[PDB]
Amino acid sequence: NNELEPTPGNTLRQTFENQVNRILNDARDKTGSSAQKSLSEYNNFKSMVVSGAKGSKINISQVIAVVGQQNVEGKRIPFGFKHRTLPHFIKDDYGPESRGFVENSYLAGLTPTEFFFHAMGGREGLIDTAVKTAETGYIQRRLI
Amino acid sequence: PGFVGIRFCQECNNMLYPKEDKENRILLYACRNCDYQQEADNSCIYVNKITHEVDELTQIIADVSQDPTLPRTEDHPCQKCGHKEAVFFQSHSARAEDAMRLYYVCTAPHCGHRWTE
Amino acid sequence: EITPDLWQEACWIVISSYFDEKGLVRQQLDSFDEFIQMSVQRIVEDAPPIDLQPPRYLLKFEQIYLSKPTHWERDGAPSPMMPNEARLRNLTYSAPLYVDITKTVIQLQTQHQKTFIGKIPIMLRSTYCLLNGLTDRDLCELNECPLDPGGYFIINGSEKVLIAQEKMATNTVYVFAKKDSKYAYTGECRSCLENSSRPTSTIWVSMLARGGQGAKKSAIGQRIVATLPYIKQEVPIIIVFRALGFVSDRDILEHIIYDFEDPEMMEMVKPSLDEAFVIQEQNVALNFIGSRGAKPGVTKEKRIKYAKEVLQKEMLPHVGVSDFCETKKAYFLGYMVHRLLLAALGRRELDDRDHYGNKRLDLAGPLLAFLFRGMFKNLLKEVRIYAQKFIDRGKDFNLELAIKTRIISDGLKYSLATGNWGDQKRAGVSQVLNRLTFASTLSHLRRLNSPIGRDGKLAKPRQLHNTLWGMVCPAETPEGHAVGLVKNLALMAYISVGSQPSPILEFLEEWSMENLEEISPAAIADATKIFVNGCWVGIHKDPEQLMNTLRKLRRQMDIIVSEVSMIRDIREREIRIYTDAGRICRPLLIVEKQKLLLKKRHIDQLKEREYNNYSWQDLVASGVVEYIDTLEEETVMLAMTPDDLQEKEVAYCSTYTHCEIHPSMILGVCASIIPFPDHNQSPRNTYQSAMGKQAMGVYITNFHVRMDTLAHVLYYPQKPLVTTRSMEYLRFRELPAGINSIVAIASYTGYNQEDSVIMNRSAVDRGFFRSVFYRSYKEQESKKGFDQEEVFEKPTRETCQGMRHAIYDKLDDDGLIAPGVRVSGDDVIIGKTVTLPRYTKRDCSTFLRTSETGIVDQVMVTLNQEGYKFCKIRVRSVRIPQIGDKFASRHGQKGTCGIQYRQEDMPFTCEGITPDIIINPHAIPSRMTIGHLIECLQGKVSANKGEIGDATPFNDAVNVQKISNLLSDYGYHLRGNEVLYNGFTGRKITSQIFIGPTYYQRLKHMVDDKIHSFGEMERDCQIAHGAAQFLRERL
Amino acid sequence: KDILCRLEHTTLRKVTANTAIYYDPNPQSTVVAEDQEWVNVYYEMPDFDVARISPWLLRVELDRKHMTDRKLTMEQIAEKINAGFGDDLNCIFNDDNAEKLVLRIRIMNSDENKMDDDVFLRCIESNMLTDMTL
Ligand SMILES: [Zn+2]
Ligand SMILES: [Zn+2]
Repeated sequence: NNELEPTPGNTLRQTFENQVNRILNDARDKTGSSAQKSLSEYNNFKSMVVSGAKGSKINISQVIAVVGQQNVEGKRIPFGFKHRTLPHFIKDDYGPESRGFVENSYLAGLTPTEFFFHAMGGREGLIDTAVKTAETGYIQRRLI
Repeated sequence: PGFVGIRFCQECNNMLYPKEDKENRILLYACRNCDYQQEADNSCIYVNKITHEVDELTQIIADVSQDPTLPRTEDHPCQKCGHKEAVFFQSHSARAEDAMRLYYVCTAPHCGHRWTE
Repeated sequence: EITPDLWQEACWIVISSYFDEKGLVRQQLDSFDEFIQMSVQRIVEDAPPIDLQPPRYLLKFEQIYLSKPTHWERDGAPSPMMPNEARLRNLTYSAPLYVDITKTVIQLQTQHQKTFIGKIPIMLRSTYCLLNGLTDRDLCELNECPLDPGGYFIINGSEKVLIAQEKMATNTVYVFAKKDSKYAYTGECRSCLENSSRPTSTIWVSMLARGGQGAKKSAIGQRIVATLPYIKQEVPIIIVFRALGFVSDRDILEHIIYDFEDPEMMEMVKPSLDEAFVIQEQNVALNFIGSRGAKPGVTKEKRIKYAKEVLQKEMLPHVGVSDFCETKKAYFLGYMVHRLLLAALGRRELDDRDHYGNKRLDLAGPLLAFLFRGMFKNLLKEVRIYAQKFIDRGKDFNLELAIKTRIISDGLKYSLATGNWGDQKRAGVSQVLNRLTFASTLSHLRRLNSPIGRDGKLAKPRQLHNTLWGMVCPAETPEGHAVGLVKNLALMAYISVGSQPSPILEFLEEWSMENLEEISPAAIADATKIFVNGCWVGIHKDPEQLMNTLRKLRRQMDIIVSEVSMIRDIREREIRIYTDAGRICRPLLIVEKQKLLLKKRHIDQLKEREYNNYSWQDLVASGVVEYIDTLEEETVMLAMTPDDLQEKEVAYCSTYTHCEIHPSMILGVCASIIPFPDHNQSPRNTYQSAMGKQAMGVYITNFHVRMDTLAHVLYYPQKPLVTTRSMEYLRFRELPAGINSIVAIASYTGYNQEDSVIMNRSAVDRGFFRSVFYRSYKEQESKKGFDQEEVFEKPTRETCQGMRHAIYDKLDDDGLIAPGVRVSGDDVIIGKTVTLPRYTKRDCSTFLRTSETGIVDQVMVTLNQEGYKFCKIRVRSVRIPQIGDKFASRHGQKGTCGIQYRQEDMPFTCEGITPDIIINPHAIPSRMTIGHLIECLQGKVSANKGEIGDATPFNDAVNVQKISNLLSDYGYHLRGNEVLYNGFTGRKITSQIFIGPTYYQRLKHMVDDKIHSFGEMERDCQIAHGAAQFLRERL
Repeated sequence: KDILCRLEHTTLRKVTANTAIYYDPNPQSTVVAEDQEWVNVYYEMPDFDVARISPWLLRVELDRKHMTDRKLTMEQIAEKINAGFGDDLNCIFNDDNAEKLVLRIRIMNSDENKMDDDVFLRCIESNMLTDMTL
């Protein structure tokens, strides 16, 4: 409706995307603490997190509550099709489901679009690992 | 301003170029490959829109009402024909630079009316 | 009509019928079949007749034939060739090619019918294979596996797979931008001569950046310039139009700017009109162009002749190469400029380098068609050389000594043998088929490769692009340097094989399309443009009714083959039709008026498919399913399920055109064996897709006749207790790769910490995960000179110089061991002397390749291609799982064994069940492989109910609560926990251990392959230690 | 903000709405109907044109939002044009009392005592918008 006024130093697109990412990241953290409150003292995830032996509070949160927003190059899922992310969506859909908010937990299991967008975000992490495993001794070798 | 187009020579259809009639003190458009000269009606030689302000409704094509993949709504009726369903979309463009305005097109065949809200 | 309770019956029936008809390797087979059916005949028909000169001799090839694969024995007798003999004897499985040649002399003629010109290697189970159409009985008579898919070649006895090669699509205009360039925008067209002889020739059309400071520059701004092939520097675009013979500015601009009432476009072209003002005639423009060649002509007319050849033959060959095509080239060049302008005006978004609608995949067919032209030209070239030396003697000429049949035969063989896709004078094609396990074989036959070079370094090729949906598996890619570059087909992905556009063009010419040459140039403004295979072909003034008519014809499978994609870009006013090969596509259900066209009657007919004649073809022919490619998908609305078609309180979309068949078909082969993959962190699905390829199983049923260099077969594979519906089509039931194991997730004695595993030794004593390893040795007699040869014989110390402390008395008099002999390291398996040019013979006998004690399993003896005696020896050794051995679970949880406890020491339930494997819980929480936990639960329900559990992803009918409720009915704790007792002391354990049956995999990696007994970064650390005497002792 | 606007590079393109170039040989009856009211101030009180002035007019419209946010003003632009070119260019501009933020530019008065003027004026327009540092 053009009722949104831009923040100084940000474009209206940056203003919009900032506001949407705040809402959805707050929801991820609000649901995640609600999950951590649910866990009994017997809970074996909590036993391993609180010991610090393995896992963290976000792993609990993603298993139990919400996997959350999927990102590529730090942004929400790109319109790789013309004005849409997949043929299943209509054009100009900026909503959370369209742009890769996985509102399900790993226990509930992902919907098909969420599964693909979670594969897109997971590919970036696989590429970055391949890059940094190419540099393991690079600066050490040059400095020595 | 708008934009300034082209004139072509009647004799040879090459582009006419502006030059002054220095003795009558009037702008002429004149061919560079033949004697043809034409008196200008416009005085303006050139305009350039750094802000790119133009009515994008001139660039929306009415045939786009046929696209299965755009969202459509009865929530915004057409003025010219009253038809309830309109298709709506963003600029689908660069050079909007910021805005997220929705453009509407009437879905009634052969109406093709376009507006912005 | 089909109701949502019947839907999960219906859609898996139609999927079953697709795989019954197509199978998994159909894009391999159909591509090679098209190569022999069509491309070979065209290559011979398109090759120029020989004009030879005395009398003049004109020679031409008429019609062509192949036999079934046929070997020619060492004496030259033909005999029919079976693939298994080719594997055993190291032969190439190939068919002789014969051609009808007419010899004409000037005038008289004689016909040389069925002249043999060479052998084409045959793709197994293609229509030209001897296995084609055979039944399971016949295949077993031939010692073939009925389940082996074919789709590979046998070259010198080695199975070879052509990995598909991704490339940018030809003939379409792309506009890209580049960061540093002289040019703000560059349009380009990688145009290619309609699959004719000569390669692709790129033209670029570029707009220069305004950043050049200078009065002349600033006064005009951004010039547009063409970059023509075979021309050293850019030509002002208006000169290229003048050289094509359009002289006035208005004639040129009517080809570039379709509405002259668009004054913002008019101002963009003025800097290029002024740049060309001084050239006003075609002859001056042709001189201007021809002056810029690699060797500018000595004279004006020689430059014009060179320029006119370049403009007709070299730029835009897909638009035409004939004497009058220059109006067509002007329209296409003006379109290429017009799209550059629209990109510069921001009116159209730039093209995407990674959008898979802009790609093509080159399969075996296109790869061999390209390659075969190189050999066939060499065939004619060698005839041209040889024949003229007889015609220069006036005597009559005989072709039957000029045709060197080794050209085709050895050129195709060599490139398929090596992967080097050209002369021994593109690489990594034609890989050896991986035979580790059946899923490995299926995934290798469906693998795709990316371009790492020119386009790849400009693209973002490793990212999972949005357009891989339903075409390429999102999970399946290698670790390491190849991440995201090597890819795999989705299970219902099909690659177009291509057809001639002639039937489509003749339809368009009658359905009131207006042709290239006929239009009044203004009329192109309101009309839509029709492109076929990238050729702009005409305009149409009612595109919606045209597009309806086109879709109807394709659905009826009338004039338009179902493989033809047809795309309307409604905002651009372009219709594009592609009959091109190498387009990836997938089948989708048609939706009309929010209803499927698939009705209950189609499912009923498909249910009787074993005795009613109805099949998947009838589903395509009825217009109920449709193939759609990656940029027709730009125009569909896809329902994910018929749930999306139901009425809803807030309506998202009311205009669905298509529906997904089942969303799980986005996965490929190795990802389809993962249970509950929608419950796993996506990196762990990727790791299983690589680990599945390393799981032992039964790789093929006829493994007893195969003499593979290395093979692993499991004693007791089981099908998974928990399975995906797609696993049916992978035939994973029939060739399983793993065992269902009782797994406790427990911290026991600590030997399973990190990723280690504890295994029950008593289960291992009972043959749990036991396997055998087969190693095959080849050896060959040779004849190296007039008095030196290698022969199989038993060496002896009284004659042979090369003798060692190795043991020869296991050999028989033929110099070979027999099967059933127990062998060890430095045992000689094949005694082979060479006579030398006290002693008289050198020893070249072959030893057991490792000290691992095995047993000789088979010894086959034959003759090679050269008729020398040829031996293969297969040795077997049994591999009982050890503490070093690696295991995995289908959820990326790889791990070595850590220790083995007997049943007495394992923890046990009240019922006396000890686990087979104990994994550490610390493997779970940060990896979030929750699918692994759900599998154990569903497997416990399955083993009690006696019913194999459906773990297909995206199934709203299977939820963890429902599995728990079912488990409770069998008297187990609803979450799979159980009271275990410590084996050492018998006390209850305070925690209740999660136990369930889980499908485990034994991986190829075993410690007996690896136990063995200091670079720059190691010296650097020893300097930081200051261990200076160590650092010099170690060097 | 005042210091921010003194550091962040701002060329005239940042603050220009549009260019129009005209043939206007008599400013006393200027071809743009908007300008006859306000331009006459510079002709009741003459400046520069004591010998002659070029008949080719370059008219720029400045963006009042982009001008006001930077707190730029027409005198500060026109004197930077005068500084950046010299007396071989002339600049004429509105008071912000007038409703529209026009600046009018012409080629030298006294050069009348290899690009034709409207070609040179298009070169000048590009050179200002490229490289007139405001
Ligand atoms: Zn003229
Ligand atoms: Zn209307």
